Amino acid sequence: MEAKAVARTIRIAPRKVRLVLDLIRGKNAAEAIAILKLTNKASSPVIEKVLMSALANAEHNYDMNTDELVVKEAYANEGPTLKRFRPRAQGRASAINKRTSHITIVVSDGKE
Amino acid sequence: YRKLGRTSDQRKAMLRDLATSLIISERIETTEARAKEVRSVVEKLITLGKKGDLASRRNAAKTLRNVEILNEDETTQTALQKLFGEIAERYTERQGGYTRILKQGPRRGDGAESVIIELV
Amino acid sequence: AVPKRRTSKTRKNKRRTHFKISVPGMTECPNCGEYKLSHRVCKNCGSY
Amino acid sequence: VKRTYQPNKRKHSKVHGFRKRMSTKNGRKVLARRRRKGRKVLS
RNA sequence: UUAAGUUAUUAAGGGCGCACGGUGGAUGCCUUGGCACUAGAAGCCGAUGAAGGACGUUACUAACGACGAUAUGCUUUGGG
RNA sequence: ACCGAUAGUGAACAGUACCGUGAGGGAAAGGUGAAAAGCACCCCGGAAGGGGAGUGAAAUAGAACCUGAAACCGUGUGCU
RNA sequence: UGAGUAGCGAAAGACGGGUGAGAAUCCCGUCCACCGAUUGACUAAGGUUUCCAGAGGAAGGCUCGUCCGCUCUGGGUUAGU
RNA sequence: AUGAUGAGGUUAAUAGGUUCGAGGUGGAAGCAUGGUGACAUGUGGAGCUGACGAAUACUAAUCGAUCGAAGACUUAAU
Ligand SMILES: [Mg+2]
Ligand SMILES: [Mg+2]
Ligand SMILES: [Mg+2]
Ligand SMILES: [Mg+2]
Ligand SMILES: [Mg+2]
Ligand SMILES: [Mg+2]
Ligand SMILES: [Mg+2]
Ligand SMILES: [Mg+2]
Ligand SMILES: [Mg+2]
Ligand SMILES: [Mg+2]
Ligand SMILES: [Mg+2]
Ligand SMILES: [Mg+2]
Ligand SMILES: [Mg+2]
Ligand SMILES: [Mg+2]
Ligand SMILES: [Mg+2]
Ligand SMILES: [Mg+2]
Ligand SMILES: [Mg+2]
Ligand SMILES: [Mg+2]
Ligand SMILES: [Mg+2]
Ligand SMILES: [Mg+2]
Ligand SMILES: [Mg+2]
Ligand SMILES: [Mg+2]
Ligand SMILES: [Mg+2]
Ligand SMILES: [Mg+2]
Ligand SMILES: [Mg+2]
Ligand SMILES: [Mg+2]
Ligand SMILES: [Mg+2]
Ligand SMILES: [Mg+2]
Ligand SMILES: [Mg+2]
Ligand SMILES: [Mg+2]
Ligand SMILES: [Mg+2]
Ligand SMILES: [Mg+2]
Repeated sequence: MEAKAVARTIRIAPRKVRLVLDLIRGKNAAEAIAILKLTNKASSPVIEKVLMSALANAEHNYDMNTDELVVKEAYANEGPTLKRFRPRAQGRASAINKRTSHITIVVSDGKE
Repeated sequence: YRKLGRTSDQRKAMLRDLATSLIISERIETTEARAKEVRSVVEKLITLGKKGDLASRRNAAKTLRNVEILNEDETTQTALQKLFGEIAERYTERQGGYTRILKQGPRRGDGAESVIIELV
Repeated sequence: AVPKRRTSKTRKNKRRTHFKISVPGMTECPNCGEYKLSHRVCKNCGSY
Repeated sequence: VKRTYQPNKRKHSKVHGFRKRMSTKNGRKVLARRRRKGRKVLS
């Protein structure tokens, strides 16, 4: 079948998380863990914590074989932003966006 | 040679503080580019130890700091005596080398390539 | 000094076609463990 | 560079504050206008 | 086999259409609050210390209401 | 034959947050469900979040809780 | 949108050990460096709990954060001169 | 600038070190002697030396992984 796991309101901005997220889609799960431990972006241990959760759902809730699974989907949606300010010069301020993300990966065994 | 992002007087001080603690502890952990430079400094300092006369004892004291080692069995020796006492014994047959560099991954706060340099 | 027109969605997306990232080296720890980085030392989850 | 509003505790209570408003007729007018808006702090 | 000629195949990325999601809070439905008026009473208290406020009061207490060292209320007469 | 939350009182939750030395100026912010029955228990995780299970007529009704448009951000794809 | 662009607010750090899911950035130690008619020590205005202990890591901190002038709980100012 | 370019990757002199040189500086430390002493002389063209030259596997360039063709049709000579 398919299993999934999402992580909602992650403080990293969505453009920054989609870079590392493009390396792992379409690949099987053993390679995808090895990639996320060796890229030094800040997003990498957050995605890797999510992919662990989706593998554990397939073993427990659905009784799949974890040795042969592939990543079907991996994507990141926007969450709500936090609006801050920063004082610039001559009494003027500027706006700063603290972005958030919802991360979703699904995993499957390719059969019906 | 490299500049290491420091001024001329700061680079000299950082490079002989770094070479002293490699004599004390015999393997330390630092960045890649700093370990490439202390490679040649500490091996020119073992060459002074293998000669062993007074005039090179005076010349190695230009570089090392004044650090006491709490040696085992409650004895205590300086860092200069430990260079002419033990390291000069182990490398009396070898003709260079004396050090090696082993790479590791980046640190978290930077992308700085960590490196262990050891004394062989 | 300031942009005269906005940039459309296509021209923005054609610009960041090289704004990518590459896969790392990924050798193996042959003695015991998972994959390590090439020319590095398999310290954790590794024996090489 | 020195700014305006160098604060002082005696002076603020003496050009403003309750007893100074009560001592004139026009000071009593401003207490009546702030009771009519329902302003929480008077003087 | 050689010459001359014609025509294919790629999509790093982009465009159109379709499907599925997210953010965001329009629209619809609603009302706890308001606006304008009618009829009938009544219009302004105070040195016997006012209007308006400050401090406090609940077993556990931050704000609002009520109350005042008899303090999150007391007595009596009638309802229930 | 007045308004229905950008309306109608500035104010449906305030002359308060806030600004000003001061007179003074002055906001924003409504809606789970019939009933709280408001997710026992298991699994990943340091937690936050989530997948199952269960309540319920309905949980893409889970408290940032009716309906959920558009801008905008993404993932797949048929023709190019 | 500009755009992963400008900027991240004068200055010298290095190593070891520890704690922790996690450490350039927290604690301990050694060396090094800066001020020193002052980056030292007192007292006034002014501000009003920012003081101390223990616990914490959503927001704040121009990075990180196991830390904090931040959050929670509880404590603390004593005069005949 | 980055990237590209070029020299090399153990069947190896790519870099570092070690040894020997070039060139630069100009007579080390210690000891002895003379001098009241400041100092001078000898040991000794000494000692020190970044980038330059040659030799030497002492240290490190490990193990590995990825991409990459399978000669279309028509006609005329052969
Ligand atoms: Mg964060
Ligand atoms: Mg200013
Ligand atoms: Mg100087
Ligand atoms: Mg793109
Ligand atoms: Mg593509
Ligand atoms: Mg009357
Ligand atoms: Mg009764
Ligand atoms: Mg209104
Ligand atoms: Mg509405
Ligand atoms: Mg004020
Ligand atoms: Mg309003
Ligand atoms: Mg939970
Ligand atoms: Mg629905
Ligand atoms: Mg919403
Ligand atoms: Mg309804
Ligand atoms: Mg809704
Ligand atoms: Mg860039
Ligand atoms: Mg530009
Ligand atoms: Mg630029
Ligand atoms: Mg910059
Ligand atoms: Mg700074
Ligand atoms: Mg440390
Ligand atoms: Mg310290
Ligand atoms: Mg000084
Ligand atoms: Mg001070
Ligand atoms: Mg005071
Ligand atoms: Mg404190
Ligand atoms: Mg503490
Ligand atoms: Mg934090
Ligand atoms: Mg932060
Ligand atoms: Mg902890
Ligand atoms: Mg505090």
